[PDB]
Amino acid sequence: IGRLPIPVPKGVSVEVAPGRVKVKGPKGELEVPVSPEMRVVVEEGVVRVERPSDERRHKSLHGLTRTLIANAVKGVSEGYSKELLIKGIGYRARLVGRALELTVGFSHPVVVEPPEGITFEVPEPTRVRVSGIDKQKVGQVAANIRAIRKPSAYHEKGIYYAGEPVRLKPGKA
Amino acid sequence: MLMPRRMKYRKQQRGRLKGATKGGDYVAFGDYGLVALEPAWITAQQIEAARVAMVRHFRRGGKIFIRIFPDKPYTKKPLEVRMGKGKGNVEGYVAVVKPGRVMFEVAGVTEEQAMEALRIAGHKLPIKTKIVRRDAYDEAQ
Amino acid sequence: KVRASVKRICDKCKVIRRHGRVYVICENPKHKQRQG
Amino acid sequence: PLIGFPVVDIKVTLYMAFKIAGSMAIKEAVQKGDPVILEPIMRVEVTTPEEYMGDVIGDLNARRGQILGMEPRGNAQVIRAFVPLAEMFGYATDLRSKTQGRGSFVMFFDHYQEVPKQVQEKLIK
Amino acid sequence: YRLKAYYREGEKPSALRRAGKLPGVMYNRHLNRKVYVDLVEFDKVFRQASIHHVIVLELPDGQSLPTLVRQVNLDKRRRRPEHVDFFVLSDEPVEMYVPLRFVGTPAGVRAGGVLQEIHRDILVKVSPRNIPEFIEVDVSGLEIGDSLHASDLKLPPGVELAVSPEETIAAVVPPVEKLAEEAAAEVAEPEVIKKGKE
Amino acid sequence: AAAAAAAAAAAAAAAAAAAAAAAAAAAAAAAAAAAAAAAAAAAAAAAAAAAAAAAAAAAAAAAAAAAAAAAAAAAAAAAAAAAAAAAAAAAAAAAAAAAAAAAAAAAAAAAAAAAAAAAAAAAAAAAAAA
Amino acid sequence: KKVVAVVKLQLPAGKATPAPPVGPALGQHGANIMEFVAFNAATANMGDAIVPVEITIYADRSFTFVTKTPPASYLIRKAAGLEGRITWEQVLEIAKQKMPDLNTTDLEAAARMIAGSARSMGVEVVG
RNA sequence: CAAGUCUGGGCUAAGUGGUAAAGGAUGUGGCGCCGCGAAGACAGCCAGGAGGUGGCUUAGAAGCAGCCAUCCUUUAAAGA
Repeated sequence: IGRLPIPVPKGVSVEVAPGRVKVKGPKGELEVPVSPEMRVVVEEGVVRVERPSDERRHKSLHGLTRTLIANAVKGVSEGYSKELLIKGIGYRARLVGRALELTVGFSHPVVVEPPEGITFEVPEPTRVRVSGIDKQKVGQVAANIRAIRKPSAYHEKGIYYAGEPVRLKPGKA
Repeated sequence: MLMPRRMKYRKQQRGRLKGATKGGDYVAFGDYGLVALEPAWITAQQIEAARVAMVRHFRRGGKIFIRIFPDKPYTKKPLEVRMGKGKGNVEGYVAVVKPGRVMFEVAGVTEEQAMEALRIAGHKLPIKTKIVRRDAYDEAQ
Repeated sequence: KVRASVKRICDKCKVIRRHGRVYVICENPKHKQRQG
Repeated sequence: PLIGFPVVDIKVTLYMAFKIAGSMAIKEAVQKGDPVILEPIMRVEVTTPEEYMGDVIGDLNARRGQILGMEPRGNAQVIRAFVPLAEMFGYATDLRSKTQGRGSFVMFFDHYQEVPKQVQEKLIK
Repeated sequence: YRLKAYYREGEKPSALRRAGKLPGVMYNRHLNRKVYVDLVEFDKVFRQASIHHVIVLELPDGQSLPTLVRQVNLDKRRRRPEHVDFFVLSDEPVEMYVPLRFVGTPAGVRAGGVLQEIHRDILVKVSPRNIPEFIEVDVSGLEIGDSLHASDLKLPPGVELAVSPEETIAAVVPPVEKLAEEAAAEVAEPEVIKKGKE
Repeated sequence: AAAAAAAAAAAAAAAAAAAAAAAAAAAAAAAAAAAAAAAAAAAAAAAAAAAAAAAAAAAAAAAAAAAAAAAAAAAAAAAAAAAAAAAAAAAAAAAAAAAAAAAAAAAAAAAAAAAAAAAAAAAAAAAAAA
Repeated sequence: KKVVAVVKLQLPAGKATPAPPVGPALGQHGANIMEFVAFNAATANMGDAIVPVEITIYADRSFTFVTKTPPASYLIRKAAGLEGRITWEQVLEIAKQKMPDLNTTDLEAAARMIAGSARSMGVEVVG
């Protein structure tokens, strides 16, 4: 698998139950579900994961489980990130408080209150970064934002991940 | 399409689709063949749709061998008449085909081509088919 | 999109089973299929 | 015989009274001769910034055309082609959509020539 | 070509097949013994060997016999062997099937068109000291009609054909532009051989 | 599977020819300029060779298989090795310090070498070019 | 005001018009787009055949250009009455005319590039 | 609803079982028998991927519309 040995840094406690595994560190703590069909418990300078048998159930949960951990470990030593370009004429983004107010050509601007564990930046007025401890959450909010006014599909309008798009070379017209 | 030129008898009984193939079961001419996995009366129009699709696929080139031949008369009574009053008129002709019969056989083309052409033709047939190359078909003595 | 023989059309096309049933997806959306 | 338009481009070789006989002969020759409908073809030259060339040409081909070539004229680019007068209806406003109103074109009768075997039946009508 | 072979007493050819064993027999004027071989080992060898090259049969004792395959009986459904007849060679002019090797590019395939290898073997009388492999055949003359056969073939020494000759061994033949005259045709009307009085 | 075969047979002959193999990393620019340091370093080296750019871990197991003892100060990396065993080399490397040193963001690097038969160092070889 | 260049155009012999690709690429050159039609002086000799060229600009807004030899398919059409055949020497003559271009500086190699371009246009090489 | 929530080894994850065919499919488990692998591509990733530059047709077909031919060059290796 990608069940290599992980690598615990600086100030991360890695607790472990039969079903779960807590990860503390400088940016926060995270609870991480785990198949009790694997036996991990608070391990050394690095975290390792084995599986009993080489059945398919098992291999699948391995790596799945190692990555879930590993993402948790990178979360707590600053794993925020992934940012949004808004592209197109009247479209721009500002913060009002901690909440995020995109104007994207609908009749009223939309605001997006950020959930717990998650922080919005707006360095430029058309770049926007979502920042959190978790990861899957960063992803989720990334997408909810994106899906407010998705690209494209005939134009360089809408709001994009940084990582880029096709256009449909359409009726001019 | 394809049908006997002369005949002693114009209509024949339905018979049975039994085991076997009887003959017709090793390649013989081409490099590849299409073999029948199930029994069936293969109609003149099926054979023809198949053969023609065969040639569309290799547009100029290759040869096709048609190893089955529909010489059995398919009867069907006029629409909406009743039972009796004698045997229906011939609506067409079928070739009797039992499992393991090599039906079509091609040569003079690449593997890519024969595979692809025999797959198409066999889509025109009422039965499950397999494609083959030339193994233990050195069935001279 | 929805039919009974779902095959790969292009090379980028990717067979996936999910939510019970078999899908395809190329990068080109015309190739996106589902069995049905 | 087909639609009733003029017959053209043929050599008759002979080998009141006289009148009725030529008239009933040729009337028949054209049927036995196994005819075909000819239709006006315009020489077209359209002028387009090069941006649009592909889509422009594509649409000419889509109009049943035959491109003949392309030279520049000054800051833009000319495309010459033959297209049947029939398929040339409302060309200017289709062209203007394909060129963001920057294209122009002109059109001059050139020759007649037979059709694509689709029409005719769809033209005996 | 080798092939581990074994001796069958008198128990049910179904079982062996069922096991994994292709039942069979070796014979010739002198011999005749029921034997099986591994089906899976026999297929590896017979695909290269065919009836063309000699397969050697190593029995239990060590007795290696050279043999030609005389007959492989199939299953029809499942193109699958049921049985082999192994012919055990000796001091003999034996009749056997030798590959032709059509080498050359026929001038009638270059001209469009197709080489129909009517025969890929010819039946020869020959002593096992001299079993040829290929009998390679001059082809490159053949234009898109004409068709060489019989003995228009170079035979190595002591090799001599137990066919006619005349027996045709290769034609080159004509290969979509004729699917309209075909579809059109729609002719004939099936004629019933007149029985009856007259 | 083959554990050092027909590719060793050519490298442990074309590089078992003499005792002055010089090793370099050369893959990192457009082959216009690459097929013109290799057709150009025929103007300083003989037979028909600039490099044999062949497999390290086969350049490694030949400098040892044919007695010639380790070039193992740089036997890792993208190793191209300007074979000067079939060459007329000494300051042929001197004429290989311009066209891919002072030409690019450092196009062709020195690494390891053999001077007569004893092993020439890296910078004591690089500097040997001027 | 434009910046620098190493332009890799591809213009034929004779018809030299400031029309692109001698426009978009040589508009940042200040290039004497009519001090080429320098060409038909050296190719007043030849007559036909395209001539590749690389036109480079600098700072003071001046240009330059050096040209390669005519298509390998050219000298071979005249050496057969084409728009035929060539001996093992007439191939070894041509590989000389283009040896400062191809890649090899041989003829056992160079000739073969020409002998290869034989079946590229169906022109057998006299043995 | 009378008698094993009996014993040993498999499979199945659909409530399949407990309604159907051609056909489709990294479902799953198992048997093959071929390749590749201390000449360390399987996957990712960093390079390269180049000369001769192709014949025909076509307005234009130049590795890529569709037809004939797949011949060398420098090579680490790059298909007309």
